[PDB]
Amino acid sequence: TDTTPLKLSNELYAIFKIHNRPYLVTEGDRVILPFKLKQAEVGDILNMTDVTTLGSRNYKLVGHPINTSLYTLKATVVGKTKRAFQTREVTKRRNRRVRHAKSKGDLTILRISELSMN
Amino acid sequence: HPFSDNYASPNIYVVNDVTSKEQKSKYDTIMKEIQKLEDDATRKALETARSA
Amino acid sequence: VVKAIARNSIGRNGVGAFVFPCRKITLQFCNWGGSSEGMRKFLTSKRLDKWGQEFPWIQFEVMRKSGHPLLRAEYTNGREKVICVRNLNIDNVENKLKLLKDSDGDILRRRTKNDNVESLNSSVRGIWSPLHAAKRHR
Amino acid sequence: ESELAKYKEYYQGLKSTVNEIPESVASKSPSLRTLHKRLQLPNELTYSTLSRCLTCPSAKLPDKINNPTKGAAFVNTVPTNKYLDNHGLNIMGKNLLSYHVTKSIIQKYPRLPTVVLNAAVNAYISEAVLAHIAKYWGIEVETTSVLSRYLKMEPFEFTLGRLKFFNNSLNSKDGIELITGKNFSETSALAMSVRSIIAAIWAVTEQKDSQAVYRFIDDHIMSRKLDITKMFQFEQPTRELAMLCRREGLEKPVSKLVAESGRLSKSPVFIVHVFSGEETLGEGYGSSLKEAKARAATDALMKWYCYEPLAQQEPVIDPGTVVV
Amino acid sequence: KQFGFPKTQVTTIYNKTKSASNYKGYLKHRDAPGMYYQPSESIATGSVNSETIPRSFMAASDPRRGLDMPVQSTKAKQCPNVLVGKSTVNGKTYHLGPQEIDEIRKLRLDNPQKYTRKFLAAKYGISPLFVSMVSKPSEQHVQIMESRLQEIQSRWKEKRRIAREDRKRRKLLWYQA
Amino acid sequence: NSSERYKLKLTKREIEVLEPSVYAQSYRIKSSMKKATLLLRLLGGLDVMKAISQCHFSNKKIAREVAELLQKGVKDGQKLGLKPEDLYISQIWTGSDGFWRKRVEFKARTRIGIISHPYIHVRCILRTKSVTKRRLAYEAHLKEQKRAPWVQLGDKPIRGVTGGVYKW
RNA sequence: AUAAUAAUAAUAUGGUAAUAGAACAUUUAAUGAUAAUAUAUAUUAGUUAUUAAUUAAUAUAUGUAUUAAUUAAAUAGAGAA
RNA sequence: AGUAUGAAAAUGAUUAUUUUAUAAGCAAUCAUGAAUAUAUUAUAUUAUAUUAAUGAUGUACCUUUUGUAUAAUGGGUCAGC
Ligand SMILES: [Mg+2]
Ligand SMILES: [Mg+2]
Ligand SMILES: [Mg+2]
Ligand SMILES: [Mg+2]
Ligand SMILES: [Mg+2]
Ligand SMILES: [Mg+2]
Ligand SMILES: [Mg+2]
Ligand SMILES: [Mg+2]
Ligand SMILES: [Mg+2]
Ligand SMILES: [Mg+2]
Ligand SMILES: [Mg+2]
Ligand SMILES: [Mg+2]
Ligand SMILES: [Mg+2]
Ligand SMILES: [Mg+2]
Ligand SMILES: [Mg+2]
Ligand SMILES: [Mg+2]
Repeated sequence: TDTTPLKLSNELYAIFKIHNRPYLVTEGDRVILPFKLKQAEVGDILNMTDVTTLGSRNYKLVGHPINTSLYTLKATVVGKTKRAFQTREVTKRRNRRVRHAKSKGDLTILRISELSMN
Repeated sequence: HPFSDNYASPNIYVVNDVTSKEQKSKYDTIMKEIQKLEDDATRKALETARSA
Repeated sequence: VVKAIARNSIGRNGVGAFVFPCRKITLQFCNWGGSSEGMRKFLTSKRLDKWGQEFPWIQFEVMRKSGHPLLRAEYTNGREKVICVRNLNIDNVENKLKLLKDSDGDILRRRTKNDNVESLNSSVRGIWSPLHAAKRHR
Repeated sequence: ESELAKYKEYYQGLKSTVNEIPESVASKSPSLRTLHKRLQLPNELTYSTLSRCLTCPSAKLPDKINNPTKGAAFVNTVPTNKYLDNHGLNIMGKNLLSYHVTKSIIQKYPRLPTVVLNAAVNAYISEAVLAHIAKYWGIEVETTSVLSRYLKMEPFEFTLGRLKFFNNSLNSKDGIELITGKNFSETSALAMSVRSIIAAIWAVTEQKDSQAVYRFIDDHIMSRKLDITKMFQFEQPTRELAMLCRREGLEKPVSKLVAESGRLSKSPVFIVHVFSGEETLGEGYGSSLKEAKARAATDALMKWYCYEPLAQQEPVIDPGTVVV
Repeated sequence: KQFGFPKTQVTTIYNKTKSASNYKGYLKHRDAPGMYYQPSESIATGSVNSETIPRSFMAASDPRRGLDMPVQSTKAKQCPNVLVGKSTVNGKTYHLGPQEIDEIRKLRLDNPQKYTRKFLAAKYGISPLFVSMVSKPSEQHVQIMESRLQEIQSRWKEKRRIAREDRKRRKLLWYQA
Repeated sequence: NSSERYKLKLTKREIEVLEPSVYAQSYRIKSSMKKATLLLRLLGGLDVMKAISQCHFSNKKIAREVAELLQKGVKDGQKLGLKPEDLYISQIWTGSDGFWRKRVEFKARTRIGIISHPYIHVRCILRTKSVTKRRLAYEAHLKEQKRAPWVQLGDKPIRGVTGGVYKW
């Protein structure tokens, strides 16, 4: 795998997958995972492993996943949080009972700190 | 009755339980005392002026 | 001839040095008031010390007031969460405190489907153009 | 006894602590400790030094205290020691910022125009930006009065931990600012504090790890996003491009239509490329032909200036700005 | 061609002509592991990208010069000239001496209405721009012209003034990049 | 007589209120609110003198009362310091004056209605052409300056979510 | 051998008539710190898996909660007569 | 039908912001441009709030019925009961 053009390029993107959910990122990008991370606390660093695609403007390395040796991709866990609280009402059409389906899903804000060809 | 020393980790602290009323009373006494000090000084200055 | 446009930089907290979002937490309780029992117990019982030991970048203020028991956090962005912990047991209070510390200070917000990444960066590949496409349309 | 006397002795003690910044007292201050932990400052950087960095110069109380009727009262801070403030530190921090940031920018963009470079530098380390950074870190201002503090009966440790300058009480009350100098502005004080911290870090680490300061700066200041492409504003770019081509060993640039669609419409599209020989320099799209031509020239100039070489390359020293 | 990577379109599993916006099809499309050449489907106007910068603007010691990525897709022979000056088509001429210049200057001051820039250009086989560069007119004439322009501007409606402002804003925006 | 500079910060509401105005009010006019509206809509943003003239030559009964009110507001403005040729009617509205006395209308074949007897008041706020109007002209000018132009081939946001994948 | 909180694996969680379990708002009675830096009510914007309460600002009242909490009870919750 | 107080709502007029004169149906929800307002950490390529560009989905509520968008019942609206 001649990974020289990617290595050379100033701009570079990745399409890493957390639980088969793809997230297309550059360095500085701020990923918002739609679940509560249990393993990592806030401040902890995540070394991304299942990286599908690593792309320049005109080239892209692709793997299933790409060799961990070829790249780096460090995210930082920058705040567990939640979505806004919502209460949709559930009811049938001639029935006074109206069940409130309250919802407030969890989020985990990551920040892609490092992304480079090793 | 917690204190800042009680917790033994220096980022933890307990703010001082001084009642608002007591603080107000203290303020009143201090500003009053200042006023008294000032008034006496002014009187003295007036007396000195009268003298010469 | 060339001229500058006065412009300012955008701080990305994570990339260089991570500054921890939660900066200060205030435990507020009442000596009277049965709603403040669990808070009082928490304050008493060696958990707060452990917490402070764990997180020495957060300062932990402990205040007494007449009302309900309060957990107000204070974040780097300047926002302030305040959770009323009325009638909660010790463990519930601790969980609430954990939740607060976890939060990045930002306001809660509805996200649309797949609104995942938030970039300041211009696209690495360009924006599409019909004149510059690989397959020309018809 | 008298409460005035009690207050007076407290004030005197506070003044003495400010003059000293005794190390034990500084250590006791929770806010300082948390700041230290937050920034991951070196262990050699003492807590007294950190307190000092937050202490702005304030030798004598100004004449504007005499009248709150004119919209100012300075009743929060207490006079400082002449030889224990953030002033010397601040200057050193400013110098460091001016050196390192500028150097980093030059490394990134070795042909960047002088004015553009200056603007970029400003963006990275402007006073407002520095103040914002300080706020983010948690450098809070001593807004509370001395008397109020005494009444509450709070320790001097907290005072030491907060930022200390001649902050005008009733600054914008009833929507009335007084427009005082830089020595009474909050933003400026915050900027000084962030520079002072940097200077303190430098002082402690220089002999052991010389580049520790610069990596701290990189982490905090140089980590911030700035698209350099948004900084530029050209005037007659075609002429400038032609001049550049003349200067280098390049053929005269001419603009040519590559592709065209929607001529005789409200919004056409004209793609023109500025060629020098067979090589294209700049690509320019536009609604009009003229616009497209202009855009191609601007693109070419961007490519010239914002060229960023690799770290593996030997240093690129540019041949100055293209003087049209 | 330095690199001999296989080249790929940005491939959907669905019909691209009917469902170009459908991200799902793109997500589905897996391609075999390795290096590829995906030529960008974009103009290189705003890009500071290293794959976009031309070789002449790269430094001599740049490794990127040798690599084949600033692709010369277009050809200058095929493209026609746009808003090109007459000097660029048939070369610049430096023929007029000092005396001729002095005469031109004398003429222009004397009577800019009779001896206008275009007329001077026609006479001496040179550009109106060059005439301007050479010689100032009488400042009175300039003042008159400014006054005329002001009068014309005043003669506008509200709408026209707004349109002119918009045009000016657009022009300013062009030179931003 | 001082070397102290200042900068004033005021809300939109504060700005609005502090501009010189004058607040006319009618007495308990005998009319419907609808009838008042039918006239008062004509006297929207007029100069006070023009409005007064219109009221004088109006066929309606409320008109005279409106004219009188305008005259009173002018007089008040003069007393304050303002000029009558400077004053324009900024706002003029009406309202129910309350205590409308209901009274049954007896109809044929043991039917009824209730006849109310409406009383209203007209209030109006006169503002100055010299200040308020100038201010709003300035605001309009600023807004015009701010306004981003129509660009033909302009940068519109690629609306929709990306979907973790390049489509180009 | 319990309780609270948190993990892991599993199963379950549509619901009229109906049955069962658990809460909250409101008003009164018993007990009851505190205080205009306070309390109550209202508006706006935040916060807590949110009929509820809390934070801040603003407004008006009051030298002040039959207040928090536990019990006892109810003229205890209204788009349907 | 006490006395004070009263930004409780329905309801009327007026002003401001915003949308609206080639577009068709419970008038909402979700997507999504734009405009405006506020914001003593908008550092911004910022955040919230308001607003019928445009797109998609969407047959009031209750009662009574095997079954109701029903052109079956009942309600002019809000306040108190
Ligand atoms: Mg229903
Ligand atoms: Mg049914
Ligand atoms: Mg289809
Ligand atoms: Mg009344
Ligand atoms: Mg009759
Ligand atoms: Mg009627
Ligand atoms: Mg159920
Ligand atoms: Mg009842
Ligand atoms: Mg009701
Ligand atoms: Mg209901
Ligand atoms: Mg239309
Ligand atoms: Mg239809
Ligand atoms: Mg049906
Ligand atoms: Mg019906
Ligand atoms: Mg019908
Ligand atoms: Mg009916």
